[PDB]
Amino acid sequence: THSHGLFKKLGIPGPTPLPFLGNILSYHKGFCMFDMECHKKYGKVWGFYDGQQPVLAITDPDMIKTVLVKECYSVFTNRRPFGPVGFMKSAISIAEDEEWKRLRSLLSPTFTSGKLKEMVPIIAQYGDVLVRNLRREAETGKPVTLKDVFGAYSMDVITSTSFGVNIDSLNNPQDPFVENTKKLPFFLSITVFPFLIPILEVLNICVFPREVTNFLRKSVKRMKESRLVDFLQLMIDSQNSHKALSDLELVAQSIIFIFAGYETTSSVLSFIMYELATHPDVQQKLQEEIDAVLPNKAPPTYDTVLQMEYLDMVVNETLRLFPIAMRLERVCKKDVEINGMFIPKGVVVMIPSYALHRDPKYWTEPEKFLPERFSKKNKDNIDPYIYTPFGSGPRNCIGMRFALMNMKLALIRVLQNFSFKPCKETQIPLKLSLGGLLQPEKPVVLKVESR
Ligand code: HEM
Ligand SMILES: CC(C)(C)OC(=O)N[C@H](CN[C@H](Cc1ccccc1)C(=O)NCc1cccnc1)Cc1ccccc1
Repeated sequence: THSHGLFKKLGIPGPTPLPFLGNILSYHKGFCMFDMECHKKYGKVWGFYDGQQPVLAITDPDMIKTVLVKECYSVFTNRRPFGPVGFMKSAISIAEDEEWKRLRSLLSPTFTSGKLKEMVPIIAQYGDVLVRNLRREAETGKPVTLKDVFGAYSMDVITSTSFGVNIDSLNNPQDPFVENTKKLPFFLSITVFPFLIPILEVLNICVFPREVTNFLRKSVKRMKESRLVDFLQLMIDSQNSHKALSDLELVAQSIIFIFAGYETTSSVLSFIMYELATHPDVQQKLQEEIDAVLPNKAPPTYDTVLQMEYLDMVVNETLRLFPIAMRLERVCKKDVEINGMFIPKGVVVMIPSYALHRDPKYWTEPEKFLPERFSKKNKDNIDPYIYTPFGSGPRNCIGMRFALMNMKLALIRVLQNFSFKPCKETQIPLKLSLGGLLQPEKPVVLKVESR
């Protein structure tokens, strides 16, 4: 401090920072709107200050491939530290440098195409629970709240795919497991006072409600010492060139997988049905493709799901409009030059996916939901360093292939059985949380009718 001079020195444009806040007052309309403005105001690069912390935004595809891929192990290894985390410092999304490189290795074979193929029968069963739970609301010509029935499904898939537990969390009861995973303004006060993190690190306040973490540390070792197909097993099978996964490190990845697979898989299926509700020709065209591949509502399989090319298109286009990570970020750990531009040590480099996904300069009619931009005809003209819903490089979304599968096995089973109609209480056009998450302002609600 006052570091507020640093992009004025390097000759890089940007909104002027108020002392101690940087430009965080500019986050009132949301991260996403701030980015699209600074994109149009300033060009290919710009910078702003979260409190005292310099963030340099980059939009050049080569410069992005340099950062995410070429210069990753060397310069851009870690993301921006947030806290207090406590024992979750050992989670993979959060660890740094060699403790991350190690965790990546030990957890990479779990996410293989081969491992995921053996998960398909387990992920199939809870699509059925999803249909009956949906039917009891479809036979009752009353509108349905999507994040609930999709959250109950998203939840049903995680506990089973990561620990073996088997519930119908929607109805089936206060089963000992549904409630600690329930408790999945403070995170703004970190940005002006990041010097208060180590304060909170010595005070063992956990952003993870300390209790939940106490429930699963013991619940993991209950399962650990009972058995002695799922994530906890493929992890336990690994700890039998790197020191092996400890017992609290394993609990912490189990947690990272529960966070990951829950409100992401749930919120995306929301955004996709909304798109499918308010665009009923795409709904029918997909319903057709599903019935040609799986006649008579034939149960989907691994291979049949990678077969549906329109299903992939609807998914990708929905994610282009709703890249639920909004931004990608890496901390620059050395003085470096990349594609002819100096970036000093400590800067946080940021890629505004949601800006790029909705940039007219690459996307014709970007606000329109148009799945044909991913036709095998047109899918080739898409710069993979513009469309980046799962990141890129060695730090990208490790769960990429599984989420895509899990979400697609949800849609197939549901669009075989129901058609989805707008209700008078549907928010149209849907509006994004002015807040800090990519979710709908008003929850997505729609009419469900049985085919
Ligand atoms: C629609 C679903 C999902 C989307 C869009 C998504 C997206 C992302 C993105 C953008 C990143 C950051 C990539 C980067 O930093 O360049 C990420 C990281 C990560 N994701 Fe996903 N994710 C999804 C679901 C999941 C699921 C189901 C898991 C299951 C375990 C998962 C596990 C992770 C982990 C562990 C990381 C941190 C990677 C690391 O630090 O090495 N994600 N995800
Ligand atoms: C803005 C601040 C700093 C306050 O929120 C974050 O801490 N960040 C987000 C979520 N963090 C979680 C871990 C987490 C989340 C909330 C509370 C406590 C612990 C993560 O790592 N979940 C794996 C996962 C997530 C989403 C897609 N796929 C996999 C978003 C994010 C983006 C990219 C990678 C990781 C996380």
